Amino acid sequence: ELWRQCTHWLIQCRVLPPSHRVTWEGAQVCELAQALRDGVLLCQLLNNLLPHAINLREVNLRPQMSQFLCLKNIRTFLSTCCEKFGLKRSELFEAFDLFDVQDFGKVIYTLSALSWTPIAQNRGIMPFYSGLSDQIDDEDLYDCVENEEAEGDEIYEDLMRSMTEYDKRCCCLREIQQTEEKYTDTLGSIQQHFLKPLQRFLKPQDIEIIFINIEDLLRVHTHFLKEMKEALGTPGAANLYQVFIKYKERFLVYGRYCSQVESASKHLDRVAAAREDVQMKLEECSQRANNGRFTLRDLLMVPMQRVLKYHLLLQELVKHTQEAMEKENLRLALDAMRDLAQCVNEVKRDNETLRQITNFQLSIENLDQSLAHYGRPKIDGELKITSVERRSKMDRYAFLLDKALLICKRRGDSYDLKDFVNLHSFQVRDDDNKKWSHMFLLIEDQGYELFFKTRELKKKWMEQFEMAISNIYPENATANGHDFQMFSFEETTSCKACQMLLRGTFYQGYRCHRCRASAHKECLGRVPPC
Ligand SMILES: [Zn+2]
Ligand SMILES: [Zn+2]
Repeated sequence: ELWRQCTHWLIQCRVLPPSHRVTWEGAQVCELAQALRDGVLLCQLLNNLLPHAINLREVNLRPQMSQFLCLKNIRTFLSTCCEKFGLKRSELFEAFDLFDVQDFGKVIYTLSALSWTPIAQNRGIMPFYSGLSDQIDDEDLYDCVENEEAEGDEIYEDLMRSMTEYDKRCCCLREIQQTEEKYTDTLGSIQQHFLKPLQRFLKPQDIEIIFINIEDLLRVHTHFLKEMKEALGTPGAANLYQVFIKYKERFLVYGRYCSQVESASKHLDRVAAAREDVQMKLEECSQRANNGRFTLRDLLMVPMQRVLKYHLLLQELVKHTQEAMEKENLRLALDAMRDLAQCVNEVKRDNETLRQITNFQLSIENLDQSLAHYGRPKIDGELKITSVERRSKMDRYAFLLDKALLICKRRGDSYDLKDFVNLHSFQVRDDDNKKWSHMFLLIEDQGYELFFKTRELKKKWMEQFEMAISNIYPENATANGHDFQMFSFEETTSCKACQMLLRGTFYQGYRCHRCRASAHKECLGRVPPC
């Protein structure tokens, strides 16, 4: 069979893990299409053939809760698929031929075409339905995809590159001191050769973005390193677990950094095209500072990576510290540097969420409010509604967010907002497998029925509606006289119950407008009375 040929080829292209369900005796065609319908493997495929065909910031790496994000991946695929691979528009399928399996036959043709490209074969790899929509009705899946932080992870490992179980431990203690010395003077190189020299050329609105950050990082580490060095020089080196813990809250600036970086850096890149006197000098600063091995972009990615490495270094120092009192202490600093890394990962996720939201906002016409105010996307896709003014099933597109349902009519790539629904006032009420009969009710208890193609779709939406509503009105929200509501804190915040940090940059938790308290959703009832 020809889809079996595709499979094999996709495996040869390192796109499909050779242990995946379309590999097993019995594998249906539908299992292949299931694995391609979010355009992710397809996007990776192109990159495995033409390195850098598609920049990852253009790929929606985990789009399964979103028809919108899957479609954008497939369009990115098809589009670079003709613009960078030769293929003619009569040789590449149309999005829904894939995402709604309206003609998977033509998707397989496109790949075969790809396999015969002067590029596929230029690489050693040999070239090569109706009932689909029904059959259809994944940690494994993305094993072969570049995860989002690999680009930076190599810049970092390049920059840092250089028995018994005491030589093993000491070997680790030297990795910690050396990478730190090297990290610390790297920040210094960025200031001295970049941020200072550049200050003059650029408005304090073009550079002011990066400098306050880098400079604060240089000061913290410059000091960090002094105290790291001392605790190491002293016999044994047991004061070390204390340096890490002492500096944890100081290191929370990495949140602000790993939050503003990606934008001042895209801004730097815009002032690239928009000037010659600039583009020409960030080759100088480069050439001068390190002799052209690293651009300023390259270096701005380094702090995001460095902060994520501390728990890893300590994790290994801990494997080789046999002493009982030693271990339980290093595991304290390890606890602190792992939390640090978890906070930064929270900032990375909210960064991404905000990109998706901006994405929806640019494709939604007749929308007069900022989507960010309505919490985070839960799921978006095609359903059928009737309200109390219609009865004939109206086909509509919906975006669900924590605080709102956007009912819309899709017009190609643009979505017209026909009915914003403020979910503060609504509640979910449930009610033979006939395709499109699976409905539950969305009712205000002082005032729509939603139909889903399949039982599983309905379950997946109803589940999201419940999480959304639970976020609006969590348990104990009104407990002890409080009035807790979702809230995006601007400044680093801790909870008035678990005393630990609210994580992220965007709807980190809840706030009682009355006592000013802040809490995690779970910590809510443990919060001292209003
Ligand atoms: Zn808390
Ligand atoms: Zn209160």
